[PDB]
Amino acid sequence: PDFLGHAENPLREEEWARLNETVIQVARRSLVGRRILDIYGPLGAGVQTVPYDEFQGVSPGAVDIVGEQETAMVFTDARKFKTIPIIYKDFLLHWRDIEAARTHNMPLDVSAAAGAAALCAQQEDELIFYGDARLGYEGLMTANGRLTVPLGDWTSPGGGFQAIVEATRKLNEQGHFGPYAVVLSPRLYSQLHRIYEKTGVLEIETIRQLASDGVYQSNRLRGESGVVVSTGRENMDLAVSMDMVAAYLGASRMNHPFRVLEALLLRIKHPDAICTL
Amino acid sequence: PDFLGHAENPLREEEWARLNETVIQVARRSLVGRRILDIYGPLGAGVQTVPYDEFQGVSPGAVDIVGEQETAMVFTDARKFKTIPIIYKDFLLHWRDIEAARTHNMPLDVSAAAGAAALCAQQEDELIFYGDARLGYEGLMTANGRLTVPLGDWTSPGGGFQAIVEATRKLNEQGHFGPYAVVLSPRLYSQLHRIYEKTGVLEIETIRQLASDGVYQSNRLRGESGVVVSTGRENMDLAVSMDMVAAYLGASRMNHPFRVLEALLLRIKHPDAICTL
Amino acid sequence: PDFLGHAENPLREEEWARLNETVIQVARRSLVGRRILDIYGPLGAGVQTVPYDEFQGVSPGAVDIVGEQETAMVFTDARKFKTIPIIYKDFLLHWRDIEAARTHNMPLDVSAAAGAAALCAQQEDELIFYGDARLGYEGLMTANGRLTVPLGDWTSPGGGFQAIVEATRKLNEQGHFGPYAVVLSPRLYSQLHRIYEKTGVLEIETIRQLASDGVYQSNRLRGESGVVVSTGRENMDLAVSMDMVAAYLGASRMNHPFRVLEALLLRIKHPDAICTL
Amino acid sequence: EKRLTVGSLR
Amino acid sequence: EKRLTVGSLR
Amino acid sequence: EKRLTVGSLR
Repeated sequence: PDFLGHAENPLREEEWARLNETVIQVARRSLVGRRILDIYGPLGAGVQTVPYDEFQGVSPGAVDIVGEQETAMVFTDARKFKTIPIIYKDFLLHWRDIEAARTHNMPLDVSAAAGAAALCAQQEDELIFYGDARLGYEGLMTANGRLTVPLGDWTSPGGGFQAIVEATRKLNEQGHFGPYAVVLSPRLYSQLHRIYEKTGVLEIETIRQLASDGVYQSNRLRGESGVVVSTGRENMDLAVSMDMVAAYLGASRMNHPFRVLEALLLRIKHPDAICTL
Repeated sequence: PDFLGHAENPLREEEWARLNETVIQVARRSLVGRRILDIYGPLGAGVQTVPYDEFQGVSPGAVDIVGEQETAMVFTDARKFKTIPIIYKDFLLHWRDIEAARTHNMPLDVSAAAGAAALCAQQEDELIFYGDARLGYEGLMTANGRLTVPLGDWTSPGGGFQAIVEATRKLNEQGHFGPYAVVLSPRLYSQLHRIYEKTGVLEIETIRQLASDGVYQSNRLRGESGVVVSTGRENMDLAVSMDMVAAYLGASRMNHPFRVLEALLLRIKHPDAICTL
Repeated sequence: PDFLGHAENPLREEEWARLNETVIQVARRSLVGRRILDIYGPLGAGVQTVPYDEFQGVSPGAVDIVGEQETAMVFTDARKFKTIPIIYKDFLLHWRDIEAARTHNMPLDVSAAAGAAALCAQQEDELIFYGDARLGYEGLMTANGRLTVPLGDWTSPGGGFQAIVEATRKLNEQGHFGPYAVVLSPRLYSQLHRIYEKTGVLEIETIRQLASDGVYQSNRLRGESGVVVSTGRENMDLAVSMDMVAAYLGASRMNHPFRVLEALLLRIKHPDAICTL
Repeated sequence: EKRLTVGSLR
Repeated sequence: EKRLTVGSLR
Repeated sequence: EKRLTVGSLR
C-alpha cells in the first residue's frame, strides 16, 4: 500500500537512527584532518559566508606595576569573507529490502550508506590538504606564505630526523612554538619504520617524541611529501555550518535515493605556522 | 529539517503571491502582440482544439425595399481545426536561500523568475510574428494569402509616408478600410524620428495620424521589415486557454525547480487584411 | 554639573530629534541615485554580505504540444557574494555651547552636523556612479559589458535627441524595454534647453517624451558624460543594511564627538540594461 | 472560476 | 529595529 | 537546536 505512490518520507525513526549511526561511525573511523584541526562551531545551514582574517607578525607584551606601558593591539591585517561549499555522495536503497526488514523484524542493511560515507570523508580530507583552484580555496600544501625545507635522502638513517629538526627550527624563528604535528605520505611513513643492520632504535619513535601532538599517515598526499604544523586555534581552524548527515532525494523507479553531505571550510590565520617538505 | 525529505510545496503563501505578481508585471511590460490583437475568450486548461475558419473574397451587404437577397457567407467544405500548444520556461531556486529566509528572516529573491517570464514572453511574440514549421503554424510575416509592397528608401525623410500610403491603398483595393496598425523593426522605428521639412514635425507623427490604432516596434522582426494590418475580430484574433502562470516541478538534487507557462494560438481568418513591407 | 563626569548620552530628546531631522532633511535634498534605483529591503546591521547574481548567459524557451522538449534553466552563471561597506563622517561639539543652550534658552547650532551629512551623501553618490578599485566595486559608468554610443555633435540643435534615440534603439535590440531614465552632466543638462521642433517645444521636453522615468543631472558626472538605463528591480538594485544615522563616540577631554554613517551597496544583475554616452 | 492573469492590453 | 530613515525617492 | 554529529577528534 505505501509503496504504490510517491512519499514524503519513506523511513521510520529507528531506520533513520540506524542510518545516521552508521554514517557517524564510518566517518569517525576514517577522518584524518578533523584529528589535527579544531572546530569553530555549528554555525547553521542558513549561514553561507564566514569571515576570513589573517594576522602577520607578533608583538611581545608588557610588564608594569600601574599598567601604563603601551603595546600594539591584536586585530587583523585584512578582513575578507569566504563562502562555504558542500561535500556530498549518493547511494540507493531497494524498496523490497525495507519491506523485508519490517516483516522479519530485523535491522536494515546499510552497506551502501557506509560505502558512501567513506568516500565523503575521503573528499573532505582531499579538500583539507589541497584546495580547489577553481573556487579559490587553499590547503595546507598550497598556502602562499608557508615555509619550506628541502627533503633529504631518507634512505640512509637520520635524514628524516634532520628534516624535522630543520623544519622545527625554521618555524621557531618566526615566533611559532608549540606542540608540533607531522603528516606524511605512505611511502615516507613506511620508510620511517625500516630496520637496518645494527639499528637499535627506530626513527618513528624519536619523531613521535619530538612531535608531541602526533605523527600521522594520509593517502591523499602524493609521492614523497610531508607537512609539519604548529597546532592551535590561534593559527588555524575548521568552520562548520552543517555536520555530516543524510537526506532523501525523492523516489525513482520505486527505489529510494539518499545523499550524505556536509558543509565546512578551512581557515588559515597564520600562514607561517606551516612548513612543507 | 524540512530539507531532509521530499515536499509537495516549498514556499509560503506570501512568497507565492509575490512570485505571481512579478511574473504578471514582467509579462505586461514585455508583450507586444496583445496590443494589436483581440482575445477570443479564455477557454480553460482542458480545451486543446479550436475551429480554424478561413474566408476568401469580398461579399457586401444589400439595400432594397423587400429583403429578397441572399448576402450570406457559406461554411468551408473542410472546416479545419487546430491544436493549442504550450509555451514555457524553467528556473531554479537553491534550498539554503530558503533556509536563510526562514531562520534569520532574510527576504527571498525571485529575479530568476523574472528572467524566465521575459524569455517566455519573447517566445510568445516569436510564435505570433513567425510560425512553427515542425508544428505547421503560420505567422503574420509568413501567411500565404497576404499582400506585399516594396519598402523603398528610408534614408531620406518621406520614404516612410510613401510606403504606408501605398500599403493602405493595396489594402483598400480588397475591401478592408478599418483602422490600421503598423509594426516595424528598430532600424525603421529609429529612422522615423527625424523632422520632415514638408510638414515641419517629426515623421512619426504623420504615420500616427494615418494609422490611428498604433505604430509599434518589435525586436523579433529581422533587418528592415514591417507589417500593416487591418484590425478587428473578424480578421484575426488570439485564442488562449490558460494565461501565464508558475508551477512547481518537484525537487531534484535538493534544489527546487519551477516553470512559467501559457497556452495560446493565433487565428488568421482573413489573410488579405495584412500587408508586409 | 552634568559635565563633571562621564555620560552615556550628552543630549536630550529634543536636541537629538532636531539633529536627526537636520541630517535627514539635508540628505533628501542632495541624494540622486535613490530617485532611479530600487531598494533591497533594510537588512540590519548584523548582515554584512549579500549574494551577487549575474545573468549574462541565457537561452530561448520552447513550444510543444506535450511539454517534453528540454531547455536550460535560468540561474546564476556563478554564485558569489560581496561585502557591504560603511560610509561615515565625524564632527565635534563643545560642552560650554551645550551649557549656554540649556541655560539662556537659545537654539543649538547644528551646522557641523549638516556639513557631515552633506559630505556623506556626496560620497554615497560617488560610490553609486563610479566604483572603487581598491575594494573591487563597480559603478554605472564603469561596469564591464555595458553598451556605449558616441556622443556625436551635441552643440548642433537636435544633437542630444539623436544620441538618446540611438541609445534606446540599442537597449531595445539587446532586449530591455519599458521606462528609461537619463542622467546627464550639468553642462549638457543646461545646454539642452533650446529650440528644435519648430513648434516651440524644448529639446529637454522632447527627450522627456522618450524617457518616461525622468531626466536628471548630477554634479558627480565629469565633463561630456551621460547614462541611460532601463529601470527595474530585476536589472539593478540597492541593498542597504542601515540607513543614514548619527551616533555618539564618547567624551574626550570633556568635548563630545559624533559620527554620521550608513551602509549600502549597488548590485547590477543585468549589465546590458545600461548605455553610456 | 476561470480568469485571465496578464489580461488584455488593448 | 529594521527601519528606513531617508527612505525611497521613487 | 544545532548540534555536531561526528564532532572533534582532538
